[PDB]
Amino acid sequence: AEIYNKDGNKLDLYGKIDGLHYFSDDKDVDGDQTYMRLGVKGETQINDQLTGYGQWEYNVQANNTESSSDQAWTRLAFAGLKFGDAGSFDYGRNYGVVYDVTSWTDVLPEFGGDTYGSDNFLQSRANGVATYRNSDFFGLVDGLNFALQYQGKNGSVSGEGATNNGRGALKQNGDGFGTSVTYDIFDGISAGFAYANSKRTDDQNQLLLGEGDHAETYTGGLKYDANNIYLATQYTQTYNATRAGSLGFANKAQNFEVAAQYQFDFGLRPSVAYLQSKGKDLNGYGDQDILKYVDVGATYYFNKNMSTYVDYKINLLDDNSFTRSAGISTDDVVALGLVYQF
Amino acid sequence: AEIYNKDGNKLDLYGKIDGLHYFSDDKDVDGDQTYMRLGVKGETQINDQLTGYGQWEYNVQANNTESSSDQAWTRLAFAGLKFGDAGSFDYGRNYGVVYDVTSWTDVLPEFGGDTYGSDNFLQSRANGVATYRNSDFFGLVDGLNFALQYQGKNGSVSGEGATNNGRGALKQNGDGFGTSVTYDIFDGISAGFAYANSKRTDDQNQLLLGEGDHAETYTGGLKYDANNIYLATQYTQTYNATRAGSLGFANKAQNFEVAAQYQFDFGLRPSVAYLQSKGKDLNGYGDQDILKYVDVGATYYFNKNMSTYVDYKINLLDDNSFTRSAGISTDDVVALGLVYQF
Amino acid sequence: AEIYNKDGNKLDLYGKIDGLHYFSDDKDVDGDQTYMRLGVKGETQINDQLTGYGQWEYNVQANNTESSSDQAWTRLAFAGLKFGDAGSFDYGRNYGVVYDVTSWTDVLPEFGGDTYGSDNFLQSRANGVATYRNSDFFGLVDGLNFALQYQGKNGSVSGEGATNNGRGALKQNGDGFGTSVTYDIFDGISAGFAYANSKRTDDQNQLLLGEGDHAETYTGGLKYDANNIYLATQYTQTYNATRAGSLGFANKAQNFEVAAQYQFDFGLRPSVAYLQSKGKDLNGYGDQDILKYVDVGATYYFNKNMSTYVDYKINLLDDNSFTRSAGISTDDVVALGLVYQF
Ligand SMILES: CCCCCCCCCCCC
Ligand SMILES: CCCCCCCCCCCC
Ligand SMILES: CCCCCCCCCCCC
Ligand SMILES: CCCCCCCCCCCC
Ligand SMILES: CCCCCCCCCCCC
Ligand SMILES: CCCCCCCCCCCC
Ligand SMILES: CCCCCCCCCCCC
Ligand SMILES: CCCCCCCCCCCC
Repeated sequence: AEIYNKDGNKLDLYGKIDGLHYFSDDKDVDGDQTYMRLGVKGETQINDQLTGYGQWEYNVQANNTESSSDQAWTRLAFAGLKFGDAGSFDYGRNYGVVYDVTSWTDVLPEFGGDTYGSDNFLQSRANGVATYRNSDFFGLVDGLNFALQYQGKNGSVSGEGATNNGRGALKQNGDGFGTSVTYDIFDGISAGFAYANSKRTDDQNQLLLGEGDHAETYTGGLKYDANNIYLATQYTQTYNATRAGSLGFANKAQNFEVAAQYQFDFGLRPSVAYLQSKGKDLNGYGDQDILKYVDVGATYYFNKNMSTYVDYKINLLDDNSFTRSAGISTDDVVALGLVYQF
Repeated sequence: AEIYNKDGNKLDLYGKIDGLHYFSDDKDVDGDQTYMRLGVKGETQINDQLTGYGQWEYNVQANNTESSSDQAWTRLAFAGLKFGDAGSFDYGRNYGVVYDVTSWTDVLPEFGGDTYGSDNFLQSRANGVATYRNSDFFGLVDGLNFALQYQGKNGSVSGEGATNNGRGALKQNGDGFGTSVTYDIFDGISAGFAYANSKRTDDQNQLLLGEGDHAETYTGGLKYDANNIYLATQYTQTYNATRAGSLGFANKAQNFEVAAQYQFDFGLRPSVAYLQSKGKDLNGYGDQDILKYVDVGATYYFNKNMSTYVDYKINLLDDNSFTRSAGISTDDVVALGLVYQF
Repeated sequence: AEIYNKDGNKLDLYGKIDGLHYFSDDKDVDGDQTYMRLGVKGETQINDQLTGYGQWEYNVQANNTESSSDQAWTRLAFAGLKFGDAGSFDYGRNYGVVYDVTSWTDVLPEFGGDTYGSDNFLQSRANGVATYRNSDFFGLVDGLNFALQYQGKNGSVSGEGATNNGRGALKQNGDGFGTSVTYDIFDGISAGFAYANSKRTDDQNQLLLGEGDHAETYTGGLKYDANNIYLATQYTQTYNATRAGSLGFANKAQNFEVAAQYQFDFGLRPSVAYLQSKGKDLNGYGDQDILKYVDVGATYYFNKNMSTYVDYKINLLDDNSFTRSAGISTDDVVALGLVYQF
């Protein structure tokens, strides 16, 4: 909601209040899930070419008691400059360039978008990331955009890995970089490829699974969007990058996602999708499946401010020594929600 | 404060900044008490009959250091639909229907409203609560309203009680339901009754006091409001529902509250009230008093945005083995405050 | 940004999003430093003479993971009344009157302002502080202002020191008071003096260094501001008030700060400053330096909403047994930032 516009400067106070409930045999996901988001977006005019911006986004959980702890966190926070034609530059806590392509399939009612995690190198939201983007290849080629980003090291809490912003091994990282490229081929058809590479840290190599100096990703995608039809698919291959439960990293893995949906003029929007993550050579566990399920659900829009939804996750995983040790869930889940947004 | 209204949608950013100070011989309540609340309220027009809404409210303490922890929590968070005549429906973190009646006496300057607590079954604010309300009995009877709500189970943090939203025994609960009914008899005279009942959990029965399968409440109230006079009283009887300090639950107890106040045209609003909670059969402690005091204070309004107040709690409890073991306070308290609200 | 003004009441929603990065050999300060501030300011008209106000300010860090803890805190929170001529009165979490003078030198791009800390008696931000201020000596003398404040005791977490708002020894305090006086001599020349005195607590005297019943400060300052020139200096002498690393308090110490800067009409604002804190009689460590460095940097303004900066701290301290035991840093630091504010 735009709440201020005057003298070259403008503001946006936005967010949502989601009433969620989960139904599952898995006791650590079953129950109330209500939460809420709050955010701010700014834009200031400097010249006829230069223009500054900034954005912050917060997540506040509302399913526990008034005495509970660690209930809220920050998802995004950054500042940048926009140069009209030559592109844009920003820095802070933001999305890794890999998401530029993998977001094409992150469009389910509740689930989905989980063959990666956050603070997982440059695959999703991350700390201290400098980003440069260019739009229609300067004004020349239409619909051809690309980006280049660098991320500094986020070490341990003490010892030598250490950096002021210390976290645990599964969320650490060394210096790295990545780039993406997308193109609008013709009518509602787009294609894209993105690559990333970064240094691993000492603590990471002293973990149960995974061994290497570098962490890498190669990802390509395709998408169709027109005439109330949405069709998208993504494929990505990783080397010492995707987490294997709580045990460590997969030496090599292959991820695949597919989504399809239709938009009825009267509000209903049914959806069907499928996804899986397969790991190879897991230090004595051989070849295992890390994630695998079929999702079926639908969402109803009252208007651009209110909606309801139902989502149904059908788990295809088999209970075994691996899933048990890694802490990976194998049960089904059903979500039901009511949400208001401004 | 309404900060946005345009195209069928409207917003409210509200709250307050309270400068509080407590004077007491009880060392764990004596001292600075400054805090602040922030909230948001929305409303979107859908049809000539349908209309969606949402509300969030946060509490942020300001009496400790910039390095202290667990200083802020969420009080309310929910979304609903309003059907014009047929009523309304909402879900999330909200008030239990019992408060529909007991709030009649929760009108003191600082103290009062404490024969119950929060996250105490359906007596005050609680997690994951679905609520349906109907206004003038459809349009037919004027001033006759009622409500019906259901609350899902909020288990332990692990083991089998467990649910994703795990908390400790004194704040757990099983599936339950409750209803309330209020009626405007004539000139500034209202009456109301509310009943609730819910399942208890394993962990709750392994506590020092209290034993049972169900937790129940029966509450009735009366109120007079007109000609600058305010008179209200509430009576409620519980079974395995009211907490007995930190030891467990009272097998049966009786709660009573009375408040009276006058509003001078020039701003001053003096107040006098009295309340007590009496417990029966406390597993070897017999019959004891759980709470008991007389309150006298007054508040001054500069306008609808600023005010000052003083409150004086006169504790009638006697120091003994019970109050000592349960952790119940027996000293007096004096509050003094300055508050600004928007 | 003023987002509401109507019917005698007005609101301000303000803040900033700062993209920061530190470069240092000191591993506990090196790395990402991104954070963000959010605040609210209100003002309500009561009479032709009376007028109420309120302010809150929050700090939210954005350089760690979505699972990290203790990432946000409250800096200010208070309410007051303004009496037109006779002055003003407010209470809550606010600045100590000593800052009225020492702020004259707290104007560096990133560093500086550190010969004191927060929750350090009445030298910076503190809990439960009642403040009275008077402007032009009632309307009589122009540019001559003064203030008088009292701060209640902030004890320990338990035992007898205890108060509801319990914190650790280095941040405790007893009852105290302080006053300041400033005067505008002539053209862009001001001078000021401020004094404070408060009782120490038991826990504070059982610390490794420092011994006394009272904590005191005597501070005087001078400033020149005109024709794009800024010149300021501050001197203050303490008795059992300035912290000596993590070991305790200095029995007596002397602090000195100097800053100088020039404002080019086209946006650039270079700056040079120097500061040091010298401690005397440190229970067997003799006379030591507690802080000492030279700072050189500059900031560029795109407009009243966007800016960039670089800051360079040149540490003059020598590595020794003292600095090592107290936990005092001896390396250099370089900051680089991009910031948007509203
Ligand atoms: C058997 C019908 C029961 C009807 C109960 C109506 C409750 C109205 C309460 C009015 C209190 C003054
Ligand atoms: C006009 C006064 C109406 C008060 C209603 C009292 C109802 C008492 C019900 C007792 C049920 C046990
Ligand atoms: C549904 C209406 C029930 C009316 C019961 C009135 C009981 C009043 C008791 C007041 C106790 C302080
Ligand atoms: C006009 C007030 C009528 C009060 C009626 C009271 C009915 C019995 C209430 C019993 C409460 C324990
Ligand atoms: C005219 C005032 C009527 C007040 C009624 C109080 C009812 C108290 C009920 C106590 C039941 C044990
Ligand atoms: C208007 C005030 C009504 C007061 C009714 C007295 C009820 C006393 C209840 C005592 C419960 C043990
Ligand atoms: C409604 C307020 C009445 C206050 C009367 C106080 C009487 C104190 C009696 C104490 C008995 C233990
Ligand atoms: C206006 C006078 C109201 C009197 C109400 C008396 C209630 C006293 C309660 C004492 C319980 C022991």
